[PDB]
Amino acid sequence: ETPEGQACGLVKNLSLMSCISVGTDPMPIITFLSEWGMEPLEDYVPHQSPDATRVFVNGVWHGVHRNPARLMETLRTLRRKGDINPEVSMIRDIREKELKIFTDAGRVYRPLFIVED
Amino acid sequence: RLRNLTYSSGLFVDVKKRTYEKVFIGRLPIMLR
Amino acid sequence: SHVAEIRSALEKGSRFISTLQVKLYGREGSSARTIKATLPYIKQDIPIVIIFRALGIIPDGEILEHICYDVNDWQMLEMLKPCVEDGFVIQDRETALDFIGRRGTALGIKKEKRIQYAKDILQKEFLPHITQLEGFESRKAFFLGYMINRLLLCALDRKDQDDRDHFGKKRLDLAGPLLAQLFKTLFKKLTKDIFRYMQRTVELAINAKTITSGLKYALATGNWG
Amino acid sequence: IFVYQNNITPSAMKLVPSIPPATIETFNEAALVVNITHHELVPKHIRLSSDEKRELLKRYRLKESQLPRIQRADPVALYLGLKRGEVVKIIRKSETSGRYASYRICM
Amino acid sequence: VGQQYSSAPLRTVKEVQFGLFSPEEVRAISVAKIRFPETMDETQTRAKIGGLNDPRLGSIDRNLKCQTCQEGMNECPGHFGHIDLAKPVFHVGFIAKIKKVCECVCMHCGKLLLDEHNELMRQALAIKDSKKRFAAIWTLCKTKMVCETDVPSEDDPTQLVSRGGCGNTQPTIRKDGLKLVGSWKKDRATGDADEPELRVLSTEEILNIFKHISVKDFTSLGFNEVFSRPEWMILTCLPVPPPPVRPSISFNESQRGEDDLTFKLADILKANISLETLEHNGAPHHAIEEAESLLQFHVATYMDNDIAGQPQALQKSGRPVKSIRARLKGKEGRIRGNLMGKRVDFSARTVISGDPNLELDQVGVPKSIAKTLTYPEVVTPYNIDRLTQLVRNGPNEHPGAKYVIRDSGDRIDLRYSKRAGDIQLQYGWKVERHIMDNDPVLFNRQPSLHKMSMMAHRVKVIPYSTFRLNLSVTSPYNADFDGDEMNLHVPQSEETRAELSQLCAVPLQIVSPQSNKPCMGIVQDTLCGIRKLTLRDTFIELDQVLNMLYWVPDWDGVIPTPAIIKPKPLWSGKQILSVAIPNGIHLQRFDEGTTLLSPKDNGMLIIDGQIIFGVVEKKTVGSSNGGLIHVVTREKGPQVCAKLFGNIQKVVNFWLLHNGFSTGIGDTIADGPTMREITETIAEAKKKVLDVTKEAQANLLTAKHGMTLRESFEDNVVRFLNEARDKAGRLAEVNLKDLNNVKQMVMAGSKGSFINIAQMSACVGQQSVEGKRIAFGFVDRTLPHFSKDDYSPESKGFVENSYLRGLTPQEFFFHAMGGREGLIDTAVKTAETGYIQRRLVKALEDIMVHYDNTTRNSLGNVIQFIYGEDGMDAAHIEKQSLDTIGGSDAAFEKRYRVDLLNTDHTLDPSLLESGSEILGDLKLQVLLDEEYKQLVKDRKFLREVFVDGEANWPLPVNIRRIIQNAQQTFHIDHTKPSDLTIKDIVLGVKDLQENLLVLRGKNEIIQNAQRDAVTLFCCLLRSRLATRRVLQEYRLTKQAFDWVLSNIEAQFLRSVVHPGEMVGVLAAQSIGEPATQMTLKKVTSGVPRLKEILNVAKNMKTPSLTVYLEPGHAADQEQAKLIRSAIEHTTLKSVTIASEIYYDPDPRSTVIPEDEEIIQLHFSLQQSPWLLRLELDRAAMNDKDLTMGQVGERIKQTFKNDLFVIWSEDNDEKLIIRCRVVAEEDHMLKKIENTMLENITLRGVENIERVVMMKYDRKVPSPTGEYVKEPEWVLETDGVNLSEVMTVPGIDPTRIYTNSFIDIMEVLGIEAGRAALYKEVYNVIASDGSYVNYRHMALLVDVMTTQGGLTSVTRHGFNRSNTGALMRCSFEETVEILFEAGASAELDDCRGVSENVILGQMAPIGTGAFDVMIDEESL
Amino acid sequence: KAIPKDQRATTPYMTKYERARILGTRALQISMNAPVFVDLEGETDPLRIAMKELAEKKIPLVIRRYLPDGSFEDWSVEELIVDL
Ligand SMILES: [Mn+2]
Ligand SMILES: [Mn+2]
Ligand SMILES: [Zn+2]
Ligand SMILES: [Zn+2]
Repeated sequence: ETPEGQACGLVKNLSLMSCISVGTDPMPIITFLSEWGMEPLEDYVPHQSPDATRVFVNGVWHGVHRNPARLMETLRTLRRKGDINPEVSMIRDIREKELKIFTDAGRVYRPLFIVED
Repeated sequence: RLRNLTYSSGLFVDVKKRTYEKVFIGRLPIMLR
Repeated sequence: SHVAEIRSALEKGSRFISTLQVKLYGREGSSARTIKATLPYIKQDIPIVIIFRALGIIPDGEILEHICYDVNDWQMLEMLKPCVEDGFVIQDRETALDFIGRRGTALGIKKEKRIQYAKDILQKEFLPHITQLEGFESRKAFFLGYMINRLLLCALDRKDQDDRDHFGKKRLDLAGPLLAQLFKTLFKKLTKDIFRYMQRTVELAINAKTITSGLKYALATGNWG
Repeated sequence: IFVYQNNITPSAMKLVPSIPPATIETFNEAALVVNITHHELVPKHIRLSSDEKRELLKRYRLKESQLPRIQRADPVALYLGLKRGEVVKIIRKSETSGRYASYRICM
Repeated sequence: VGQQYSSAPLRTVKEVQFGLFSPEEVRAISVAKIRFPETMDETQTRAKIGGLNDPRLGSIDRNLKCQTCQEGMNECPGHFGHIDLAKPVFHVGFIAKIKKVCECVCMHCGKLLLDEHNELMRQALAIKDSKKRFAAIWTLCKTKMVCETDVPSEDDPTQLVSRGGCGNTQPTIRKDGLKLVGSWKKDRATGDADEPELRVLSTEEILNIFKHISVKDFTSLGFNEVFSRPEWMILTCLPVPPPPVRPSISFNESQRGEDDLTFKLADILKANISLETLEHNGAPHHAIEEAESLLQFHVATYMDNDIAGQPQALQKSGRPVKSIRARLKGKEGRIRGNLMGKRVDFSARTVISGDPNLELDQVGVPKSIAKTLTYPEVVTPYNIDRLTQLVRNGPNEHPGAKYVIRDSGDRIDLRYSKRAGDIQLQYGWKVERHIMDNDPVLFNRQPSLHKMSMMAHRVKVIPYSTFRLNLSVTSPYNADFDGDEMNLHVPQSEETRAELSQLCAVPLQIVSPQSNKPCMGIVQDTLCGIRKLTLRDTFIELDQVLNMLYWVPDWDGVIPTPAIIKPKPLWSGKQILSVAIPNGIHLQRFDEGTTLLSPKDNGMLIIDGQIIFGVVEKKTVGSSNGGLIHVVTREKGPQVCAKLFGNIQKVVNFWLLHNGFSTGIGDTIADGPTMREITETIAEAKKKVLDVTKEAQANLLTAKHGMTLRESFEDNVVRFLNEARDKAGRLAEVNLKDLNNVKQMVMAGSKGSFINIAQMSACVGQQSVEGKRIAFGFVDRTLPHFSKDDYSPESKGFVENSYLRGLTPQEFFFHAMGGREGLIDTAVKTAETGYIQRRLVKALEDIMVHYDNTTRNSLGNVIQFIYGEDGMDAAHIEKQSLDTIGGSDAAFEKRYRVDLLNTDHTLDPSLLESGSEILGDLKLQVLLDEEYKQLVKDRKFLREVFVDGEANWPLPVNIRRIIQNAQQTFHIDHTKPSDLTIKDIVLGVKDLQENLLVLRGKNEIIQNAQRDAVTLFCCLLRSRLATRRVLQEYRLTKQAFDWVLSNIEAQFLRSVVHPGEMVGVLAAQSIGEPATQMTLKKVTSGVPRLKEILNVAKNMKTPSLTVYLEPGHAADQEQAKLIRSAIEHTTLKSVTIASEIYYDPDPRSTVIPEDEEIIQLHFSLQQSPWLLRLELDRAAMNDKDLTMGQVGERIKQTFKNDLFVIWSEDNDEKLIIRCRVVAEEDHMLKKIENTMLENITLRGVENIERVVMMKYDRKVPSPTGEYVKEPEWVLETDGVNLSEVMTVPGIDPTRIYTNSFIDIMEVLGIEAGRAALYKEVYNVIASDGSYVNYRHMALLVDVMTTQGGLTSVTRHGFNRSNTGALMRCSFEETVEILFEAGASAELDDCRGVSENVILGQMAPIGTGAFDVMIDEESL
Repeated sequence: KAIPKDQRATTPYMTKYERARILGTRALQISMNAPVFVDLEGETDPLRIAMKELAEKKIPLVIRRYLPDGSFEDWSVEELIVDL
């Protein structure tokens, strides 16, 4: 569903199940992150920890975390409870040493069935 | 819709007047439902 | 040959989209390819080294550690070689802060004020979405390093340049945020109009309609920016 | 015709139009390594006598400006040593009629 | 008009000469002097004052008195006033130009600062474009600020040559609204010469400097000695427009009235007077200056309202304003508003619907629309009753009329008129009737890119709304019936009627110029139906024959005697269709396996209007070249053909209606097994792809030369997956039965191609965006449903399924991706094509074929010395076989050799009557030898032209047909000997050629031109009417033969282009229309290319050379390589593995092991300790056929001695160049290292980056004569350098081609430029299979080339491209366009359509390209 | 500028545009009851009569063909071969 010609591909339509994130406070997460072993960036030394996965949150580099998957689990599990807002988006880029969390409104998202082992 | 009106609402702020050196404040068209 | 754009803006307060570009000068094989960032209000592209110094990260070794999280990555560090040189003239935070101050200021202005101008720019304009308060200079240095990083990691044919058309990195602005843009820009005139009821009062004078008309106006047309 | 290898001093260039009406034409060796007129797309250019020229512009009743044009510096013109005002009959193989003959006046 | 008489000849403006009013003329023509800035009330005595609104100028007060020119407010053409300006003044329009001229001439002697002595100036001066010259001169002269005294001559710089002996410095002149300010200097910053002196260059200074510019100097600027002198740009003397330009709204009597120009002039006059009343009274300087700049302001504002403000104080304290620029803002924009087609009158628009029951040239007009549009018909004894009947019928009954217009031009409004039913129509009144059945109306569908989309039809009033079109008139209009509206326009005058129905009438448009074929065919149902009706298995019971028969109105009532009379009287499907066909129609065509028994009921033979064999489908009955419509049109007339569409449709449609044709999902299902073959075919490619994957993941795929692994892996995969879809698609097309409704449409020709069946039934095939498989949008994977780095077809976007089978979500989304690509640039192709077509027209708009068969533009320039090189009209050309060109020399002799002196190669006494007495006739065999040597030159000539060997070339007069008509018109029997003499043929044809006349001039040049224009048609003719041919094959008797000759001559003349032909527009819309169908190996093709080409873009997207190897070595794959390498730009960068700067201080021993052996080796039969060491890669090192020595002594000859070079030799396992500078060293080296890796040219021509070899199959004559394909290696290059590549040893420098027609021009000249440009434009038009008759592109390519250079089409000028100052008034500033036209003496030819509309005249185009006059001769 | 009856280089044949325009001009006359030259063997419609006049070589008009240089040839509709 795009209108032909001039607006073509520029005017788009939400697939039935897209909603748009409403925008959530990242305070409690950033709070949880350093509670969960995120190293503060102030206290960060790379030649010392280059295996460090860097946690971003709404774009802000908040620091670092060795052993992210154990952060990632929790982050996922929290959101899957309700304790972190469902709309909150967390992407770990394993091969980039990055874990970017997103809480800002405007992110178009859709629902999926969780397949977990 | 019929009356060509605006489905707004009274935006009432709450002011603290203090000498230093309810209150109606605008209308917000309410989005239906 | 490359550019590393952030478009940092505060989620709340007053949305200031103050773009920071981190530009790699020269194309592959132009003699001494230097990196410079482009700070807002600062009418000249500052060698990135000098920013780190103005950010309190003085010694090369330290600066490079903020950029190049890998001591063996001799290729990247070798890319920066001319940066370290490009910021050679400047060796302490104040000279650095001054260097910037001067590219943001007229020739008349006094060193302290100059430094102070560069101190406020780095604190409020440079990467404002990190922190706008004080103690967070390492927080920016690090982010700025990471920018220079990614920029070079792209320059070293080690990274694909960002897909402009990836949707995850788009946002859809809706009823909520739109009515908040105007409502910010209209409450700011209501906060301004009420200010012309103090400077102007020597001895209930509130335009309801500035906002009623303003929202109502925008929504009756499609007039936002 | 002065043929030369790499180039000439633009000073020695300003030495060319100097011995009138005698024309000095200058060909960089490289421009001559191949005869362009032997090229496929290059048709027979035939410098017309001012007498054939008179006939042309008459038979057809054309002011010189109404003829198709060729540049003084056009590689075929230069090769022919075309002097401005000189017309060339261009006999070209046509796919419509066998030959078609068009004229260009040196500009 | 103005029923009075004037003895003065009645004429039409043929030319408009634009110029500037010299102050001299401004007085000379003027009637007043105009002093008083007021009007009326002369001490109260009303009327006018000798100052304004009267002194001699136009009258008011209903008074006829007006310099004795009488007449009054409606008949007088207001006479012009005069007003002396106290001081010179810049005319606003030219302030720009004035300044600009002032920068070119010296400001003291009036001497062009740059002469014929300066070399960059003779190129500036030689330019013929008065506008472009002036610009080129100015950009050259504004540098100058010193009017040089002595100039370096054409000799020694020692030797100065004198010129204008005035040495003074010029100011740099800047503008300030109305004042030009000049600032001097005795050089820029030199001692005792600093600080400029700003002084305002006054009008009085400039005017006098302008006067000092020579007739020679200012003519080398735009200016005209006679029409526009620079001085005249400066007003001294102001024209005063009279009362018709500036009215006076006197509300009956006793009230003020004078227009807003009158007041604006009144204030000029005021300032003028107060400027005089300060010189006459004497005054200070900044008082007269102030009084000057007030005047200058008011003259300025008078013409242009866009300066330092707006003086709006004219009788109103509220302040509005009107100038003469801002008068044209309602008169350049009210003329342009009516120049853009807004007030659309006598036209009507509605949905179109198809209607198989209208004739081909009808348009069903709904009654209600018919009742709305009128035709003014003059009451005439021939029509008095009908008209009277209408007038009674009235505005509401159909065959009625809206208005009866009597002598006096009164309009009785039959609708609201107390005499509606009581009007005695008198002769000579106009009744404005409704359009009724058979009125020619012009029916057009926008966007109308195509003479064929504005055609004239006969009206046929019909019931319901919507226009109704005959289906076959459908594609000429590119119209369908899914909502298209069309405009109908009623020609209003009788000649305007005549023109429509005589030129644009739909029948006259069947064979169209655009592709020398019919452009209207039988279509959709009628096509599908006709094929069916035509099959052998189609037979018609008597009961239904009679209807079908009766349906054809042109039926003669004879029931054809059935082709089966046995058990059941039973007609062929062919037989009855054959009654739609008129007599005298023959058609032979042969397909792949047609015989005269055509098994497959293949091919086509129709004889005397009975299709003898062949299924009738698109080929025959469609719009195709040879087809039955082409034939019937040429053979029997356009109208009789047009009627044929009717018959055929009616018959076939009637037939189809009772037969029935459908299409279901069943038609789109494959044979159970075919589906397994298809599924197998696909799954057979997914291995291929998979194998190449494994192959490449292993790293075993070798990159094809100048193509990356990843680049060439995809390339393979894509082809596999296509070979698949395609072999898959064929697998279903072969299956589908001859019942298959889908295939049943496909056989017949109506909508439906292979790709369609292919995608519906077999594989949908590979999707693709930007000509690649679907790209990894997510990181290294196309959807979040695949794993990372999945390069399989399924992942990267092969739609495996048919549409019948349905698409998987991925397939669905990838299809959606490809789809969106399609629509996105279907919107691009529409938008760019839309505008190209509008540029292409504007470019060629004015080219017309004049009476001399020359083809010229508006100026009169010869573009083509004969239209499309042969003087033929493209709608009268057919593809024809030049037989002389083809087959073995052996064969050539067999057909054409008649040798009487040879019992073997003589004409056998059976062919010929006098056949025996011919044997051994020396004298004859000298004629027949003439014939044959001539046929031989011919074959030779032809092989020189069509190097290709292409036998079949669009030529006029179908000679094959004429002969086929002779053989039928005379019932020639191929049994008895012909009564021809050899002398009859041989001389007859020789005599015929002397009669084919495109050109008629009695002189030699024309007779030579004529001989050429006819050359090609003559070889066809000679090869067709060869003596053996005429007798052996044709068997023509003297009668039929004499007929064939006179027919060939008849048609040939009929084939000659008519003077009048807007051949250019034709040519532009012949190139445009098809481009408005281009909706789509790696070179830019189609509209980007077309917009690239027409644009003459020097910065092409895909610059390529195509070089051919020298004749003797074409096959040598190794020499193709050896050239490739010696051409492909090969840098050090491409051959070096790594560079390293070592500190290696001892130039003997070395801290590098692998180099100890190499310094030793360079000591057998200054230097820095810093070493630049390059490690080179053999792979690319020997690949580019390169030596260490060669790489080495290259660098060593690049860096003179400034570098000490040494290199490992070609045996050593590691290849190494070690280099030292010969201390700031480590930095000079990283520079040199770069100057090496980037700059140094090891091998090749610069700019040639990739160089691919390819085998090209080439058509070349073998020794025995016939055309044999000879494969050749052909290098194709990414990058163009045609000059340096042309010269490379071992290429065929004769054939080397680039698509950059620009470099071709620059290297090979303009004529070759044009040749190439035509090959490019044509490649664009050929790439979409489309055809456009050569002459159209020729004319485009000629127009681009006429002026010595490649002049772009896609606008070059901001004003023009070939447009008179009057024509479609462009910019909101036509004033500006006109101002320049004044200054440059623009000479308008009035060959425009607009200029002449502006003038109330018809264009000298086509029907207006000659004059009609009343003959005093006719007895 | 005029070119003598001999030395006419222009087609002896009437051009489709000329016919279009004679027929036009001629019909425009026939339509305003100006007198017809042929026998109206039935016809009521102007153009059809104009065509009949052309057909029977009875149109009394001269066509003035202008050459691009300005000179012109005159032909009499009578002279002009109508073969289109
Ligand atoms: Mn359609
Ligand atoms: Mn449509
Ligand atoms: Zn008058
Ligand atoms: Zn001078």
